[PDB]
Amino acid sequence: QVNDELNKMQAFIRKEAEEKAKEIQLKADQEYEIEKTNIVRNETNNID
Amino acid sequence: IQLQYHSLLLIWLLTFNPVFANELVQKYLSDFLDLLKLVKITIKEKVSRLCISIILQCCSTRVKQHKKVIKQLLLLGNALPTVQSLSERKYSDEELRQDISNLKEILENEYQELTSFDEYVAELDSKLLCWSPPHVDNGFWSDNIDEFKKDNYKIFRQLIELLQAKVRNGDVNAKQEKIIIQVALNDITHVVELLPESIDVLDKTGGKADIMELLNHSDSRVKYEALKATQAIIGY
Amino acid sequence: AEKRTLIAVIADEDTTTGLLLAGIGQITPETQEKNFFVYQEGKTTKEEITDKFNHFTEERDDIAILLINQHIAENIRARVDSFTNAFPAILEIPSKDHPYDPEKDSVLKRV
Amino acid sequence: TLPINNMPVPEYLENFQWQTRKFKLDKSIKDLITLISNESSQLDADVRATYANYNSAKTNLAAAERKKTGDLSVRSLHDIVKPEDFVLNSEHLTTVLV
Repeated sequence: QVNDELNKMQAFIRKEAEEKAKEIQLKADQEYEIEKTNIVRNETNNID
Repeated sequence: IQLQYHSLLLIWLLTFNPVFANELVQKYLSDFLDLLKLVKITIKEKVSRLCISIILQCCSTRVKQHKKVIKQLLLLGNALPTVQSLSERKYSDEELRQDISNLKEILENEYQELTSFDEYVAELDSKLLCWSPPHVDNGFWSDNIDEFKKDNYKIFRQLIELLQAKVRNGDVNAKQEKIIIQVALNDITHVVELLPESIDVLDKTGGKADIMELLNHSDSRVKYEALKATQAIIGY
Repeated sequence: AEKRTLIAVIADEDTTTGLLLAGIGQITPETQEKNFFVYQEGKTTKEEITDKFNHFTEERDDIAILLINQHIAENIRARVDSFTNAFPAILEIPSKDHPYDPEKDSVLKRV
Repeated sequence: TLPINNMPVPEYLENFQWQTRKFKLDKSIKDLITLISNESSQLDADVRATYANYNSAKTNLAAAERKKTGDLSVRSLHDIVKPEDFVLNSEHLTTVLV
């Protein structure tokens, strides 16, 4: 019946969510350098 | 009929004492509910009057925790609609009519402070569900959504445990079991779509895995409920 | 007060007609005036609307509740805000093609 | 709000157990029918009124968007009429800005 189409759509949605999670991880990786610079700058001011 | 009348008379005599009635009600709550149902089921005027008197004696204020016992009966056994139907019904005994009126008044007093959330909690405690109107009307599932996540999502955890138990007992595929499973799945889907913070709790408790595994059930209604739950999980 | 038993509407033509059908106000035999001071937002003038509102909310008027459509009360929003007296109360009735907005409620803005 | 796909309306159809709120059990058949019809009609009227209010709000938003689109018939009056051409700072003079 139509359940086969629903399962295929559900699998596609789950597969699509994996790509979105990868983009979130990629976005977080870029923000890590910015956060590290802020942490280093804050520590540098305290050290100075 | 004579044996039933004698048993009812013995029950009334035992319930005449308050301590004895209080002890019997706690130990025979299912028996009390069955007697309440049979009161409306039976057509004999004497048997109905005896059953009403027995119910009133258990619900009499002289018994310990009389209000609590009456509330528990009206909640679990659905005593209030039965008493309402009996009041609308007719009986040949004036004493039976007076007992029915007293029972209806007690049930109305008990249900005055009742709430839809209380009914849902009682149903969850009973580990039974038959697509109750609280599980159908969006008002209850919207107002009580916040209360479901209270106490570290105690209600959600209880629902997940009930769903897991039904999945374990779903091999029978009984009609009542299938209805209970469908109602539990609908409740879980509602509590997941509203206040989605419980999705992580359900995944940790294994409720998501149980819901996914339940898609293999042969019941068409169970299959539709599983598809709806999957769509509410990650689908659209 | 005892004389306060009257309802005044300064809303649009349709709202004024509906409330008049409800029977809010009466025509004063001596003053030759009625509480159903129908006045279109696009017709008349802002000064005329302000004068009517001042007459209805002051000058010992008998109106208990002043009914002003949100559209017409927006143009006299300064006078509505100035009317800080407890009575007569003012309401922002929705108008056709002009729904009531909480931001436009002068009295609710005191919260 | 719960999604429509998760609405249990067919699940309720599977049972159709009447509740006390929609109709009193002890009420008369005619009285129960009247009460249920009145409540459902009131709900339908409220839904229709909410839809009408949403339509009016959408119309107002569309009018605001058209005004912000820059069409001088609905655009800002500052650019519609030149300040020099328009009469200003004069008690006996005024502008039209048609």
